[PDB]
Amino acid sequence: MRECISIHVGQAGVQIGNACWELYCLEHGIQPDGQMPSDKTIGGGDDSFNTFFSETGAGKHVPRAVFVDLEPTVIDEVRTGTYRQLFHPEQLITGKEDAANNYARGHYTIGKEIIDLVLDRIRKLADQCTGLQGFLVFHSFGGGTGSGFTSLLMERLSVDYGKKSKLEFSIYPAPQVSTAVVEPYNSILTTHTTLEHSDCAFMVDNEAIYDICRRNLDIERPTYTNLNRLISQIVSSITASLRFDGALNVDLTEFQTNLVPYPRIHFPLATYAPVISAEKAYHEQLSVAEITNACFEPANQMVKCDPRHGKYMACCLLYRGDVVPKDVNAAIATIKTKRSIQFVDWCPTGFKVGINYQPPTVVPGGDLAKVQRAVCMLSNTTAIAEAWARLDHKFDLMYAKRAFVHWYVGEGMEEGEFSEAREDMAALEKDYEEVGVD
Amino acid sequence: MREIVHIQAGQCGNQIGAKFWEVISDEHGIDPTGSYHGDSDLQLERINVYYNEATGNKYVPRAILVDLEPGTMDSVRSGPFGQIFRPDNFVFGQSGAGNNWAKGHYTEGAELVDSVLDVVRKESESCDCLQGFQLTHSLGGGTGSGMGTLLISKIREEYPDRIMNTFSVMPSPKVSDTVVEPYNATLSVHQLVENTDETYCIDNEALYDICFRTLKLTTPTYGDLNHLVSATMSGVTTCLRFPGQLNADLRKLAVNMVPFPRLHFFMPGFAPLTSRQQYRALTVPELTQQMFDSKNMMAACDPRHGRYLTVAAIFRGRMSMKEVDEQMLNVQNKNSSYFVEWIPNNVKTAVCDIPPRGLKMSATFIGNSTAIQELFKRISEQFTAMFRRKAFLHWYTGEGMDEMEFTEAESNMNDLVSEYQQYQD
Amino acid sequence: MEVIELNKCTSGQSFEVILKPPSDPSLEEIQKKLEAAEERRKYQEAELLKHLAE
Amino acid sequence: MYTFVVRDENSSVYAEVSRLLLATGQWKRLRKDNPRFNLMLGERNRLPFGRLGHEPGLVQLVNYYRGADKLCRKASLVKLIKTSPELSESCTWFPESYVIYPTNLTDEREVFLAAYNRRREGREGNVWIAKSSGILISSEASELLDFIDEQGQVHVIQKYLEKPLLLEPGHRKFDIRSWVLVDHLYNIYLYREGVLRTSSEPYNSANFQDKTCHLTNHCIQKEYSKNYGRYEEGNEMFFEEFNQYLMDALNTTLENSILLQIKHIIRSCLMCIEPAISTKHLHYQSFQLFGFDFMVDEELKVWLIEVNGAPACAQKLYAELCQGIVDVAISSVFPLAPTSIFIKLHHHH
Ligand SMILES: Nc1nc2c(ncn2[C@@H]2O[C@H](COP(=O)(O)OP(=O)(O)OP(=O)(O)O)[C@@H](O)[C@H]2O)c(=O)[nH]1
Ligand SMILES: Nc1ncnc2c1ncn2[C@@H]1O[C@H](COP(=O)(O)OP(=O)(O)CP(=O)(O)O)[C@@H](O)[C@H]1O
Ligand SMILES: Nc1nc2c(ncn2[C@@H]2O[C@H](COP(=O)(O)OP(=O)(O)O)[C@@H](O)[C@H]2O)c(=O)[nH]1
Ligand SMILES: CC(C)C(=O)N1CCN(C(C)C)CC1
Ligand SMILES: [Ca+2]
Ligand SMILES: [Ca+2]
Ligand SMILES: [Ca+2]
Ligand SMILES: [Mg+2]
Ligand SMILES: [Mg+2]
Ligand SMILES: [Mg+2]
Repeated sequence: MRECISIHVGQAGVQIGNACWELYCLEHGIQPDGQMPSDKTIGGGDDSFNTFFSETGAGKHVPRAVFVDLEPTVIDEVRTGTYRQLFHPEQLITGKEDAANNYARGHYTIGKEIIDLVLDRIRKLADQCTGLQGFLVFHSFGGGTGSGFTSLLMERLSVDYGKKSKLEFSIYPAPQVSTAVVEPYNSILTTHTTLEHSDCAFMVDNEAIYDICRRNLDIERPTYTNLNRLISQIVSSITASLRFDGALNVDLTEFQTNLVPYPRIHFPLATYAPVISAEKAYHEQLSVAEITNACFEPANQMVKCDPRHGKYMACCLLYRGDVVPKDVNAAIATIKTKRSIQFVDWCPTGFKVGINYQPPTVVPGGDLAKVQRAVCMLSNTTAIAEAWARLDHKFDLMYAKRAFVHWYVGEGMEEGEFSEAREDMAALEKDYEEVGVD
Repeated sequence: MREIVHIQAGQCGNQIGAKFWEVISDEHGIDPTGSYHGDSDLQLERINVYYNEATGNKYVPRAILVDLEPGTMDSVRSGPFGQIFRPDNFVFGQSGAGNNWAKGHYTEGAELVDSVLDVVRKESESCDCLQGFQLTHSLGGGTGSGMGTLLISKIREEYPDRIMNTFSVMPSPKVSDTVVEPYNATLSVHQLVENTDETYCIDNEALYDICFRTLKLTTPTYGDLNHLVSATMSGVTTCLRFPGQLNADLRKLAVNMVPFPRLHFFMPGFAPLTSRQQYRALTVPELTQQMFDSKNMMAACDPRHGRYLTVAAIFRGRMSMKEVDEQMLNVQNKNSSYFVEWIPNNVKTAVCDIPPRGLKMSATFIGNSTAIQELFKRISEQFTAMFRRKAFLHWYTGEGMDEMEFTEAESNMNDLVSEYQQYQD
Repeated sequence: MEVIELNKCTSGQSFEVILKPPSDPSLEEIQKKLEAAEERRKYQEAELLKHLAE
Repeated sequence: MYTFVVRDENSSVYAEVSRLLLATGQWKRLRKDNPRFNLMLGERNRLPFGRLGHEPGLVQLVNYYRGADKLCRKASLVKLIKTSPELSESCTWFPESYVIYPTNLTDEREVFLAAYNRRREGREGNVWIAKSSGILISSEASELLDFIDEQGQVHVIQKYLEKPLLLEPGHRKFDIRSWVLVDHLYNIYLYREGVLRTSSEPYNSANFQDKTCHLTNHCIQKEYSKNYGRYEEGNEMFFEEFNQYLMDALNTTLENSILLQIKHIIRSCLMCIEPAISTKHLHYQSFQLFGFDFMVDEELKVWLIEVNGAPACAQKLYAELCQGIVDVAISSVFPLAPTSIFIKLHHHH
C-alpha cells in the first residue's frame, strides 16, 4: 500500500475537492465523523482505501488532503460544513486576500509569502506515509490562485519530491460560468510553467460540464454544486483503481505508463456515461454496449472536441457496476466496425479495461440517478488540442493590444514571460499536429 | 473581512454620500441609530465591508466626512441618518474653498488634510484586511475637487498598494454653480487619470436630462439628481455588499474592467427609471433594453458613438437567471459592432437575490466605453474657451499656482481623449 | 481481438484487448525568480513614492 | 437578425449567397475575425473547425464538412474507395486507379505495373492517365512513371476511358458536372440542373499528345481549342438539350441512361463517409456544396472522375442554385420572418 496526497488550490480546487471527499466517504462507508464500521483494523492498516485515508488510534479515517486558498471564505465552508470533522486544522490553509484573477499576484506576490508554509503542511502528511506515490492537484486555469500558485507549488514539489508522480485535475475556463476576462492569460501562463512538472493532467472544460447538466439533468441554469458533484463522479472513476483492490492503474506511475507515451502530450480526454436525471419518472437501464458506445459521443466528453479527426495514443475503459469482460469486448467489436478510431502507427490499437463491480455511488439528494453500470473512458487523443487552439486564439486577441498586461507587470512579472509562455503553447500545438495529422 | 474605507468631500460629495449611506443602510436593515432590524442573514453576511461593529451590536458606517466649511456637514448631522456616523469622523474647516481647486488642493485644503489622514489611519488600523478606499466628490467645486484629489494623492503615499476608487460628479453648464467649473474639473481629471484605479463618471447633465425627459420632473433639484446617484451607487456596490462571485473584490473588479491603466473611467447605468404606471412589472428583456439604452446612462455619452472595452451588469431580485443570460447574450449578439473584438467575452453578468427598496427587480450597468471621451472633449472645449483669454485665472494664481500647471493638466486630458480614440479604431 | 493479462479479484477484474499490433529549476533558482519579481515591485513602489515626494 | 462572416473572398458561389443573405434584410455581415456569428462562409484551407460551436447562445453553422477532403482529394478518393467495404476494390463505377508517389519521397507502383503488364499481354487497351491535385496521357508505363518522378507531389494513375461517348455532330468528348448539397441533417440534395462541359475538337484515339480533344476542362477548351463555342455557347450543354439529343440519337432519356447511375454514385460516396464527417451530435453544424464530375462511355455507363469540395457554378445557374442553398441549407437552421429545385436522395442514416 502506497499513499496518495491530494492538494486543492483556489476556489475551484477546494470546492471540487469537497465534492470528491464527500463521494469518497460514501463509497468507502466512512461517516462525516470519520468513523468506518467496516474497518476491522482499528488505528491502522494497509488496505486499498488507506492510500487516501490515514487512521488515528480513535478509529478516525482522515483524508490525505491539503486545502489551500489565498482567501478564507471558501475554505471556511469546509471548517464548518458537514465534513468539518474529517480534516484537522493543519490541513486547511487560507490567506487574507486572494490573487484577484492575476497569475502574477498568485505566483509571485502572494505565492512567495505562503509557499514555505504550504510545503511545511504537505511535509507533515508525507511524514505519515510509509511509501508515498505522489500527488493529485486540483485547481482551475482561470483563477489567480489556481493558475499562479499551483505552478509555483508544482515547481517546489518537483524539488522536494523528485521521484514522485504528480497528476492534475484542471478546470479549463468557460465564459458561461466565468466572470474573469483574463483567464486565457492565466491558463497559458500556468500551463507553461507547470507542463514539465505534471506527469498526467485531466482537463475538465466547464462548458462541457455545463451542457451535460442542462441536457441530461434538465438543470436550466446549473450551479457550482451541480457541476462539482458531476466532476467528482468522473474523478472518482479515475481514482477508484488507487482506492480499491484491482490490477489496472494501481499506482500513479501506471497513469503515465498507460496513457502518456510522449511526456508533453499528457492531457487525456475523459468521457463518462450514463448521466441520468434523478427527477426522471424512471429510466430504462443502459447496457454495456450502449454506455460504451456513448464514450465516443462528443456530448459526453469532458472537453468538447472531435476525436474522429485526431489520432489515439492510448485508451482505458473504467467500468463500475454489473459488467463482465464478455459484454465489453462485444461492444468494442461493434464500435470498431461503425466508428472512426485511428491510432498512431507507433502504438497498438487496443484498450486497457478495468471493471469494478461496485456500481457508482450517488450523493443522497443529488442530481444523478442510481445506475446499474457506468463507464469512464480515458483516451489520449490529438483532438484535445482543439482546446489549446481555442485558448491560444483568445490569448492572441488580447495580447496583440497588450490588454490587461499592466496588471501582471505591476506584480513583478516581466512582459517577456507572456510571449515565452505563448511560444511554449505554439510548440505544444505543433507536437499534436505532428502526431495526429499526416 | 475585506473592509472598504469611504470618504466624502465637499458639498456635492457629502450630500450624495449622505443619501448613499441612507440607501444602503436600509438595504442592510440598519436604522438611523445603527441598530440592525432586518429579517435576512444575507443582509449581515458582508455587512462589515462598509460598517464597523460597535458595542451593543451597533453598526457604524466606515465613512469620513470632509469639508472646508461647516454648512453641508451640519445638514448631514441634522439629517435623517446623521446620528449613524461616527462623530469623530466629521473633519471640517471654516474658511471654505470658494469653488477654487487651488484653495482645496494647495492652501485651505493643505491646512486640514493631515487631520483627515489621522481619521483615515484610525479607521484603517481596525480593518482586518483593508481592500481600499472610495471617494465621493464633484470635480466642479473647490473642496471635493481640489482637496479630494489632494487626499487621494496623500492616501496613495501612505497606502500605495490599496485600491483607490471614486464616484466623481462631472460639471455641466446646464447645471452649473460658477463659470470656473471646467478649470476645476480639468485639474481634477489630471489627478484622477494617474491616482485612481476606477472612477465612476457621473455627469450632472445626464442626471438632469433623466429627471426632466424620462422622470418628467418639471424643475429638477440637486435632491432629485442625488436620488439617481444614490440608486446608482447602491447598484454598482452590490457585488461588494452581498455574497457573489462576479466582482466581489475591488481589485478583481478592476482586473476585469481596466485593460489599460489610464482608461478607468466608467459610465454607470440603472434600470428601471419610471415616472409616477409605476407599479407595472418589468420583464427581464425590458430591464436589459433600458439598461443598455443611452437614455439610462449617467455620463451623457451616447455609447453608439464608441465601443465597449468591458461591461459589468448586475441584476437584482428574484428572476429567471436563465432568462437573464439569454437577454444579455441577445444584446451582445445583436450589436457586436459596439464591443471590441480583441477582448473576448468582455461582458460579465452578476445576479443578486435582494432587490433595492421598492422594486421587484432592477439592473445596474457599468461600462468602460471609449465614448466617455466625449465627456472630456466637452470639458476640454469649455476649458480652452476661457484659458485662451486667461479668463478667471487670477482666482488661481492668487493662491500660488502658475499657468503652466493649467497647460499640463489640459495636455494630459487631451492625451487621454486620443487614447480613447485609438482603441475605438 | 485477443484478451490478455486477465486479473480477477473479489471487487472486480481487469484485462487488455489488442485489436491490432503497432507499425527542472532548483530550489535556489526558484528563490531568485521570486526575489527578482519582488525587487521589481520594490523599484516600482520607490518610483511612485519618489514621484509623490516631488 | 442573424449574423455571418466571409472568409473566402474568391468563392464566386457564396459571394452570391452573401449577396442574397443581405438582400433579405434579416442577415447582418460582420468582420471576418468577429467570433459572434451564426454562419461562417469559411476559407478553403485550414478552416479552424476547432473554434466553432463554443459561443454561448449562438447556434453556429459552417459551409464545409470537416473531413470531406477524404472525398475531394485525388489520392484520398482512391484510398477511400479501395479501403472502404461500402465501396470495395471491386467498385464498378470508378476507374481502376493507383496511388503513385514520386521516387524522391503506401505506394502502389508494383501493383500498378502488374495490372499494366496484364493488359499489354492480353492485347487489351492499355492507355492510362496520370494527374494530381499538369496531366499526361500515354500508353507506355515508362512515360507515366518518369513524368511523376520529375514532379514532387503525390500523383494518381487511373485507366483512361478509351471508349468515351461522343456527341454528334462533332465526334467530341465531354463530362458531366453535378452539384450536390448536403445539409446539417445529412440530407443529400441533387441540383436538378447539371452541365456538360464539352470538347469542341473531334476525339482522336491515335494522338494523346494533343490533349485538347481529350481534356474537357472549360479553361483548356477556351485557351488551346480553336472551335470553342461552336456547337454550344461556352462549350456548355445543359440537361434540356442533352436529353433531347439522347432521345433523337439513342432513343432513351437522360434520367434512365445516366441520371440513375449518377444518383447511385453520389449516394454511395456520401453515405460511406457519413459516420466520419456527420455533425448530427456535434456542437456545431455543417453543410457543403459538392461538384461531382462524371464520364460516360459508349455503352452509356457512368464513371466517377473526381469530387470537388469548393466547386464553381455555371453562369446561367448561379441564381437558382445559390437561392436554393439559402432555402435548404441556411434558412433551414435560421428561418426568416416550389417545387423544390433539388432531388432528395433518400437513404438510411
Ligand atoms: N467546475 C467548477 N469551476 C469553478 C468552481 N469555482 C470556480 N471555478 C472556475 O474557476 C475559474 C475562476 O478561478 P477560481 O478558482 O474561482 O479562482 P482562485 O483559484 O480562487 O484564484 P483567486 O483569483 O485568488 O480567487 C472560473 O473559470 C470558474 O468558472 C467550481 O466550484 N467548480
Ligand atoms: N480516366 C479518365 N478517362 C478519360 N478521361 C479522363 C479521365 N480522367 C480525367 N479525364 C478527363 O480530364 C478532365 C477532368 O480532369 P480532372 O477533373 O481530373 O482535373 P481537374 O480536377 O483539375 C478539372 P475539374 O476539377 O474541373 O473536373 C475531364 O474532362 C475528363 O475528360
Ligand atoms: N449631483 C449633485 N451635484 C452637485 C451637488 N452640489 C453641487 N453639485 C455640483 O458640484 C459642483 C459644485 O461643487 P461643490 O461640491 O458645491 O464644491 P465644493 O463644496 O467645494 O466641493 C457643481 O458642478 C454642481 O453642479 C449635489 O448635491 N448633487
Ligand atoms: C500592484 C499595484 C502597485 C497596486 O496595488 N495597484 C495599482 C495602483 N493603484 C493606485 C493607482 C490606486 C493601486 C493598486
Ligand atoms: Ca484499517
Ligand atoms: Ca517531474
Ligand atoms: Ca488659514
Ligand atoms: Mg478565489
Ligand atoms: Mg457649492
Ligand atoms: Mg479538381
